[PDB]
Order: sequence, then structure tokens, then C-alpha cells
Amino acid sequence: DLGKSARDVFTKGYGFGL
Amino acid sequence: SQSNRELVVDFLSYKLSQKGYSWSQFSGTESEAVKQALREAGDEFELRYRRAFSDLTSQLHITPGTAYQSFEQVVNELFRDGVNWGRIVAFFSFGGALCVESVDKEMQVLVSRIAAWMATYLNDHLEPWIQENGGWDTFVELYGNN
Repeated sequence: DLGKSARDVFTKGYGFGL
Repeated sequence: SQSNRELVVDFLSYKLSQKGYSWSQFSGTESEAVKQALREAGDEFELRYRRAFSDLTSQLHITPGTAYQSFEQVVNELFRDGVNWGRIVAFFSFGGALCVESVDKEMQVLVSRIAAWMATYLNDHLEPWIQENGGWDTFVELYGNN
């Protein structure tokens, strides 16, 4: 799953709504 | 949108040169400031997190068959929690890493496509946030060295 793969590559791309 | 294409091509050209793809390839002041700030931010990002985007084309199956909407789908995961300047920098750095890797793996055809994909993604997905958050002149104020 591309989406899963992507999520791995960008694990550190998290944060808030704001 | 033309300025978005130019920013993408400036950044990717910079990253390819910096890695020494001057030889895999046959060889305003307001916008200059934007380009320089983005180059420096992308360098900073890469110095901070350079394990982050290794072996991309393999993990993401980016090939000469890949269509824009697969790139879009991947990048959407980067902005899953919303857009900010740090993730926009990450986006540019990702694209740069994809370009370098593509050249390294003898898939040079991808460089012009990645640049088109980034410009589209910027215009359609990121520009609406940018134009609510001060535009690139505000990015310069935040991340420009000077």
C-alpha cells in the first residue's frame, strides 16, 4: 500500500490542527 | 504559478548541482530572496534529518510509469496534519531527494516529471495555505538568514 509506504517515509510529518 | 514553477526548478537545480550532477547533465531581488531562503532551509532540513528520505523510489515505487496522482497521494501523507512552513520545506527536500535518487538510478526522465508534479502540487494544494499565511515574503522573514 502506497499510502502506508508514504506514512513510513513521513513518520515525522505530524503535529496539530493549528 | 510561474513563480511556483521557477521556485521548484531553482531548488531542484540547486540540489542536483550540490550533489555533483552538473556532469550527468549537458550544461528580481524579491524572488532571489525567496529562492535563497528555501535553498538554505532545505539544506538545514537535510542536515537535521538526512536518514528521513533514503531509498525513496524503491519504497514508493516511483518509476517511468508513475502518474502524477501517485506522487500526490504520497505527498498528501506528508501534509496529513495540515500545512506549515516546515512541512513545505520538507516537501521541497523530498522532491530534491527523489530527483537525486532518480539520477543515481539512471531514471533521469523522472527529473522533469518530479518538477512538474511539485509545481502542480504547490499550485493546487499548498498555495491556498501560503496565501493565507503571508506568502513567500513571510517565509523569508521566518527562515531567511540575512
